[PDB]
Amino acid sequence: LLPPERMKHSIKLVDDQMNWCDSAIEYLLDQTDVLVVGVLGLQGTGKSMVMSLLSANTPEEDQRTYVFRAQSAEMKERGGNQTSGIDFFITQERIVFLDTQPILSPSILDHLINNYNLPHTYVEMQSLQIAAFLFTVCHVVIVVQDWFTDLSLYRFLQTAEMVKPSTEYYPHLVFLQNKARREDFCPRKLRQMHLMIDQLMAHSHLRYKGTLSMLQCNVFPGLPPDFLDSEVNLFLVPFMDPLFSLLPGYRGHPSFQSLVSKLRSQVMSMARPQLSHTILTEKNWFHYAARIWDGVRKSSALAEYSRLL
Amino acid sequence: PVSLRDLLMGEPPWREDEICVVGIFGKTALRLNSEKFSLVNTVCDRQVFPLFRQDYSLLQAYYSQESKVLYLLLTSICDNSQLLRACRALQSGPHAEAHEFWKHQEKLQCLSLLYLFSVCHILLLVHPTCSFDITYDRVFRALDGLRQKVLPLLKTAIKDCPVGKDWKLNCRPCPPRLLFLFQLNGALKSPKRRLQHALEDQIYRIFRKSRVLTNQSINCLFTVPANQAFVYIVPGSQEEDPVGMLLDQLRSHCTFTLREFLWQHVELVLSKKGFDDSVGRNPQPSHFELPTYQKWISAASKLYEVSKILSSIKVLFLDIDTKFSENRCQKALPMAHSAYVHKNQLAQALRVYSQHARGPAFHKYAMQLHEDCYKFW
Ligand SMILES: Nc1ncnc2c1ncn2[C@@H]1O[C@H](COP(=O)(O)OP(=O)(O)OP(=O)(O)O)[C@@H](O)[C@H]1O
Ligand SMILES: [Mg+2]
Repeated sequence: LLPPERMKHSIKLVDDQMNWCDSAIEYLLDQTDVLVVGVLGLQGTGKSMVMSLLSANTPEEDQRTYVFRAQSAEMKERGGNQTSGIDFFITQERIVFLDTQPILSPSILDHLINNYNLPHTYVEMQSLQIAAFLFTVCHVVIVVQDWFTDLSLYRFLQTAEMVKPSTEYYPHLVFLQNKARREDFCPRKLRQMHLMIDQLMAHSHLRYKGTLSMLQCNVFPGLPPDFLDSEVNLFLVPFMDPLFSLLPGYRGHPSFQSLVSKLRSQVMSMARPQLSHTILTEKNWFHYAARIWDGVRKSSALAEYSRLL
Repeated sequence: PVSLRDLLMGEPPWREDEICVVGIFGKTALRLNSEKFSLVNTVCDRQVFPLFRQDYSLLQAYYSQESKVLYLLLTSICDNSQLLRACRALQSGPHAEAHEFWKHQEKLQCLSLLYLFSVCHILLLVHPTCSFDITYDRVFRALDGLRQKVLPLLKTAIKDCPVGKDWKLNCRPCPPRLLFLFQLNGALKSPKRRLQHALEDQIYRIFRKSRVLTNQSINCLFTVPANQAFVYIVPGSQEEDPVGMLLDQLRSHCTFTLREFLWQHVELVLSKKGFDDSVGRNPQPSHFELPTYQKWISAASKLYEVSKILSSIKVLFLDIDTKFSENRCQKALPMAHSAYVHKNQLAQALRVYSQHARGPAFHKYAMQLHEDCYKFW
């Protein structure tokens, strides 16, 4: 009853030029009941840094040991991305993760200028051509943001929720506002978010509510659940940092170590519904993904939407 | 500092004053001290906007006598101070009317923005973070097509005006010079200069390839410099989150520049030198005009009133969503009805309609299938 293998760093599932890499079956098993986690977001929100702290890393570790490489100051000072495609990784608990290429990334577009309507329209297709994949082969999707209320993102998801190939499978969704500040934790503002997210996605058909209640996870101690009309699945993550004089400052929010330990749980404890109509294993999932990918590029809804631009 | 609609109604003490204008717009996060109001109070050196004091798009102004310059702050749904009013109101009082609501507001700012480009010399947009939203490459590319359509209509509304000649031909004082403001957001915290010069290298390449920054400084709706700053990055500051400031002090009691970045551009308009931004293989002449307060409102007032604008507005990213939604639903109507007691059989075909295709207007197009079946038998 020896173990299968052990992963120390991510691999690549999709090439940087939209090409499937079959260098992952050597790490999968033939068992069932697997979880998958996808990610969507802008350029520098902190999506590659979150999937790592949830997969196998911890905050005490250094940024150089993350399974999913993060951004270095060499590029932040000049603008740039570091993901370049879609990654892959598995944990001891047999949970799959999938970091992704940024959504509406100028650095990607800037690189295309130095290398078929226009490069702007092509990039507008890649994201939907990616987001439609995750919405077809994943159980959870973590939508990361650096600030709050970017309508250009909420109006993008529906476009993807109406482009996939095929009662119907609508996966879960999570809204994680990274780089949060003290004001983002006051309850008077907390209810404003849930009110805005629900009205902007009331007809999204995605499962964005009735799960992952940060209100009951001991974040806000004295708040009753009747304070929010509709508690959507939203979470917050902050910015990493004789006796009287040695007191710390009023940060006004829980420590980054605590919150991450809570999200690692709630996400790991999510549901695991059946994607297809066949109880599939970890290996058949891979083959299924290749089937979707080959059906997303040479599709009809995408090409039709491309010409409208 | 009052709304523009309440200002254009009339001046005597500063009717003759050579001035400039500044258009402010863009996105803003959800906070008390917006990134637009604090921009004015920081430049003017005073507390202009006091802290803690059917349509969702408006614009207000302010006149700085100590500097001879006017400001205009577009406040559309893109911001959160107004987006909340919509969601809140929309919570009290479907999938179809909603599309018309969010789309109407998406149009209301488009034309409101146009009005800013035709009466401004300088204008700076904001973004709460670096990595400028690429979506602007389409907004500005589509808006241009809208201007060319209404241009023959706006010149008539300013025909009998004392603006000038060049003004009456293009409806603008001069091809504006767009700027960019980006909050740091806790990033790096020289390093900034390396970032500023990088974004400029991006924006130029991004827009230039879109053919929105052509060689001619007349066809383009907004110019960009060649040997100047062109961008600024607001670093972090303890000013925001005011309650956290006292707590930082309470613990102690118990135990370039922004103006210089905007003044280097305003020094060229007040000095009548103008903006000469045309280096696309051959220079060209760009008109210019330095108006007065009483001379500027004459056009803006007649231009603020302008059915005519609706002709090209309704015709010229919610529109693209209705197209794919109408076609995907229409295309599924034949494969569904043609492939088809009757309540069980007719409902069976309806099950295929869900998997065939849907859209933002698929609930309405399904009536054609139901009525087409109810009429059969
Ligand atoms: N809550 C946070 N507190 C402090 N630093 C953060 C936080 N979230 C993210 N960061 C930092 O922001 C940077 C973002 O790099 P990251 O690897 O997350 O990029 P990314 O989201 O994958 O972007 P891209 O897709 O463009 O490569 C890193 O330096 C990371 O440490
Ligand atoms: Mg990354």
